[PDB]
Amino acid sequence: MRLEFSIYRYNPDVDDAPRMQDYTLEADEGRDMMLLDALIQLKEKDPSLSFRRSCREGVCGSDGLNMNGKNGLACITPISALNQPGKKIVIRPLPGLPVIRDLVVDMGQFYAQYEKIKPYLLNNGQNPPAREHLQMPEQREKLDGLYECILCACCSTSCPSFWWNPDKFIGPAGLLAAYRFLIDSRDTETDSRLDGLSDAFSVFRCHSIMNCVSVCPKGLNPTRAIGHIKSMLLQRNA
Amino acid sequence: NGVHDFILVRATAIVLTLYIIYMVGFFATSGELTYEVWIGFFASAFTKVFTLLALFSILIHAWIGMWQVLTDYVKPLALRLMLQLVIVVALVVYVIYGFVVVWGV
Amino acid sequence: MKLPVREFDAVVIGAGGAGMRAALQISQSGQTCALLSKVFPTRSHTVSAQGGITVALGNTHEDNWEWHMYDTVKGSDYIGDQDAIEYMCKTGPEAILELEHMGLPFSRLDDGRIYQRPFGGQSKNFGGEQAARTAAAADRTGHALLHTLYQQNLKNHTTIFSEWYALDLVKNQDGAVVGCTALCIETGEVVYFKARATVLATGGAGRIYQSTTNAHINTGDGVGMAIRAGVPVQDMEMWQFHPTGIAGAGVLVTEGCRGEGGYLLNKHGERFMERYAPNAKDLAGRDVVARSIMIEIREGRGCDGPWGPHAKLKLDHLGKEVLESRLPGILELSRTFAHVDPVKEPIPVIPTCHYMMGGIPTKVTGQALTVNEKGEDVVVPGLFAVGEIACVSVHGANRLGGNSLLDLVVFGRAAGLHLQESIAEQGALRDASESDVEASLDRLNRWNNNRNGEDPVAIRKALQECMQHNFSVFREGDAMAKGLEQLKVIRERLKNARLDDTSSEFNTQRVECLELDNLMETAYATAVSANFRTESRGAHSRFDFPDRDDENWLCHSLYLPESESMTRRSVNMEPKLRPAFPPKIRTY
Amino acid sequence: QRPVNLDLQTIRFPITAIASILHRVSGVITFVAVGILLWLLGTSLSSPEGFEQASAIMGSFFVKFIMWGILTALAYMVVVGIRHMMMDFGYLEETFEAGKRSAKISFVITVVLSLLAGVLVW
Ligand SMILES: *Cc1cc2c(cc1C)nc1c(=O)[nH]c(=O)nc-1n2C[C@H](O)[C@H](O)[C@H](O)COP(=O)(O)OP(=O)(O)OC[C@H]1O[C@@H](n2cnc3c(N)ncnc32)[C@H](O)[C@@H]1O
Ligand code: HEM
Ligand SMILES: CC1=C(C(=O)Nc2ccccc2)SCCO1
Ligand SMILES: O=C([O-])[C@H](O)C=C([O-])O
Ligand code: SF4
Ligand code: F3S
Ligand code: FES
Ligand code: NA
Repeated sequence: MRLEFSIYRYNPDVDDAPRMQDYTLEADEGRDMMLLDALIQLKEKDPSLSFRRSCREGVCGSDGLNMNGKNGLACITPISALNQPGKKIVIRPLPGLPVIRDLVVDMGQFYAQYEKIKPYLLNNGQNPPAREHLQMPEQREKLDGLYECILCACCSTSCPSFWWNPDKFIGPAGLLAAYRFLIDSRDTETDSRLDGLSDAFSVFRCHSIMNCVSVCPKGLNPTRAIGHIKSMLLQRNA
Repeated sequence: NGVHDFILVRATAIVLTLYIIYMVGFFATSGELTYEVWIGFFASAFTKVFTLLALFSILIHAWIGMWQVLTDYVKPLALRLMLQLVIVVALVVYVIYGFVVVWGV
Repeated sequence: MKLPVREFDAVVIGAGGAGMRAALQISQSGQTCALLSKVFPTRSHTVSAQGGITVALGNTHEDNWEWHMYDTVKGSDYIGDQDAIEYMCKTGPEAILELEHMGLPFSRLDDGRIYQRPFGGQSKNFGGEQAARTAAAADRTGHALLHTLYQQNLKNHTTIFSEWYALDLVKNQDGAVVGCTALCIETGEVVYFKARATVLATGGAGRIYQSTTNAHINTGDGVGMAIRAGVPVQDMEMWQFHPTGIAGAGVLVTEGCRGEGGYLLNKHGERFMERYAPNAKDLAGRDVVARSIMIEIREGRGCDGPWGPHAKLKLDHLGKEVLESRLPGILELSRTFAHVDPVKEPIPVIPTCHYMMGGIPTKVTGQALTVNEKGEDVVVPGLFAVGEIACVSVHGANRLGGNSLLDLVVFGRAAGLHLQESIAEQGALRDASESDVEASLDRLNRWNNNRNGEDPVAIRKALQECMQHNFSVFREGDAMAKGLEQLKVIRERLKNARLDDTSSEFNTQRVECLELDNLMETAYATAVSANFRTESRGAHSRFDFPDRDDENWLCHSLYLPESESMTRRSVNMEPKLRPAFPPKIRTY
Repeated sequence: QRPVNLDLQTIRFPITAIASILHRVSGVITFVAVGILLWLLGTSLSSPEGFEQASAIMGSFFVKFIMWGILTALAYMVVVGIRHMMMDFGYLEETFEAGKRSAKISFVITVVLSLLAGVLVW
């Protein structure tokens, strides 16, 4: 079976602007490869094709792409989920970020927002434990749905609020992360964290568009975490 | 700050929801819309106050909402500030025109 | 100087668990430190680690670091260095508790303590009843660890050079390593990172095989860099094949599955580990379980299907709740890559190249070793190694599950703790000349100038195929000798290989060509080593020499790159806190 | 200076994103609409003649359409506003399914009010 692709190209030393290039791949009829498999095979035939990938199993977060309009990971999106008779499979970089080369975007702004929310345990050291901090299963369950983020940026690059203000709005991934520390029973700086999130932009740019939760390859829900931060902000400042 | 805006939008939305129910309620049960019954309805102190209250609530609610729109789509500072000026003036003019209109009934 | 020179006290090449732990320690100890990584740090292979960290916390039951030492020594089939293993098992608890205090989101027992599960090669009382000492965050422990260490590096404001590709070590006229050259992937700029301490933390090399659990980036860059600098590598024949990669995909499903009560079946529904390992059963050492699955297959009791030949890993009797709570990661991997729901159906699994026990020989301090003409150990000044790239050796001929994440942390931390002493002991290192630096670029220049040579894709396939066929779970002398001749030809083809993309902005082709040189050196050192060891020990199994030979081969194998010949190094048998565990027959 | 992929015609938007952009649009329209309604009110209340004059204005088909449009946008502001506040107050789940479902229902409720506005205006 012949597979047809339309893939975004851009090299600043060669291209005036980005363009779309047609590609073709012969595939095995009775076998369903992942998009990443196809990309790797395209690069065997066009070595100039640049994209990021590593784990190939949906864990590292390297190969976020816009595939037929929708964000996801190449390594766990089957060709069969993308392929339509008479249509090309359209592969483009995550939206809103600068394009370095071909399918490779500069994740700088995404990482900057993550750093803004101080994503590390802050514990004042008072009442230190004998060994590990004791965290009951009930307290530990609160981190579930939050710690699993793989920093793929599929969510944020699908968020319009993040498109218009990537430097001010923290964006879904970053807010999910802030929340992961906000409700960690071991983190003692909840109040001071919330006090850094009270401005008009950090959190409140989220208008429940819900693009974030439809694309997350890990099935996480930034909208819900954001909702929780907003409650905490009301509880503290209203 | 963000929490203040967030709360004000919702506080004024509740007030405006009640106003709409009041107004729709009038329109859906008034029957024959004569000048007499129309001026009767806006003569009422209840209608005058509620209407002006609504206009203040619009000023708050729409200002915060338009400010959010502008801070997404209008980056150049001078154009944004000028547009905010037009919008705030329009909202204030709304309230003021309202007073002039109800005072006159 | 042509090249820009960026100077630090320490340059850490690799931001997996080992390099991030080391960078953190080096920086806290007062020194400047550049942390390099060819991918964003949280995409390192550490993120994929599943089952957890083996450490005698004593949470699930009373434990003892000496029990863990025993399991490790025996698991290593007696070539693990005992002083080093002692250091690791004894230091482990403190090192792991400190990760918890960094915020690592470990799973929890009802009383609030870190959750520990059973795993392969874990016993109470020196070879007694099954233990549970693997500390876990569901089956995403590697993810949890790497993100936590990345977070701590942010907190510490570590200087990180993300997506920089280290090309080759730079040596001075005295033979000291004085930094490395590196290529900025985004811009194509090449720079000399000058350092008093160059710490290799580049990870493993599973991609020398046709089927591996390892990420695409696991290309043995540290092995190639070492070899090209004249630094030997040790025990390269010792490649762990994880018992349970998904058949047809190579993707790992954790030993955690068997730790939680799951087990292996053959086509007849026999739980055959009961026959092959009467005591430890499905939680026997990995070398044993892998061989057992293969024997079941060679003898025609393997199952078949679209996945190809395999054993069944039965989990459904654990129930939805336990699976979703303790093993959600493999549920996902199995549904995606096998089209099998483990809640209802067994996972089709096969032994799969997983982990490199070999590497650059080091001390506990992280200092890299070489040998002189007399066969005596000599520190390579300026060079250090931590993590999978190192051969301390704490894992000998067969690593225990969970002992790798422990090694990253303990030894990453140790290299950092001891860095000042190590730098003071080596003394002042003389500067690299302009030509020393240029020597580090020869390999890159060959690629940039070769336009009409061979396709590197064909070369990479031939290489992986050769390793799969000849250097897998079972080995034969004739086939290994022929494999080695095959690699020699392949390696010759690689010297005339073309680079088809000449661009400078985010050129991944150039990177992958550079990686290919390292796949070749790693495969080549593996093959020579494997032919050399004429016995079977741990993961190294040969039909022509089926027995373990403690008279002749109770030692490390050492590949010398200048002569491309082999020699031996002693196994340490002198722990300080308890007696050495003597070699004995090793059955599970 | 680097290109960016922000060609909105190449991105799939789910129904929740559609619901949302229409809410913003309804907001801008309603803001302008208040002035128009005030202008109309003022005239209708100034004299008996002003009332007849407002009645005649409302009599034009083109004006009916605009008025129906204004009431539809207003209806949309209200209904989807209420949906938003139901999430804010925890009466609606913030799963994706609940979001799609509640958006769909908002469209239906809006259309029903739109027809009712039509009947008021015709
Ligand atoms: C493959 C695997 C291994 C694994 C596991 C699951 C899988 C799928 N689960 C484990 C577990 O539950 N418990 C355990 O003890 N071990 C487990 N393992 C083995 C273990 O994960 C790995 O051995 C370990 O993660 C290796 O870590 P290390 O810090 O040594 O290396 P790394 O994570 O692979 O990172 C290497 C870094 O080096 C950089 N690099 C590589 N080459 C270059 C060049 N040339 N230039 C600059 N940087 C380079 C990489 O970018 C990476 O950051
Ligand atoms: C009366 C005239 C009104 C005007 C001119 C107006 C205008 C606006 C504007 C400009 C916004 C910005 C929304 C965006 O861009 O996403 C907004 C939002 C909003 N409106 Fe109104 N509105 C009015 C009435 C109402 C009423 C009666 C309700 C009650 C349901 C309401 C509920 C809301 C809510 C809850 C928001 C915020 C939603 C969010 O945070 O995304 N509005 N309005
Ligand atoms: C930023 C924002 C909106 C937005 O811009 N939505 C949007 C714009 C363009 C394309 C799709 C959605 S509508 C919800 C309120 O906030
Ligand atoms: O089985 C695993 O989870 C993983 O493979 C663990 C180690 O230690 O290697
Ligand atoms: S929340 Fe989901 S989509 Fe967003 S960065 Fe994390 S894993 Fe990726
Ligand atoms: S994050 Fe954006 S898409 Fe998400 S729900 Fe908030 S407006
Ligand atoms: S390659 Fe790691 S998530 Fe796709
Ligand atoms: Na090693």
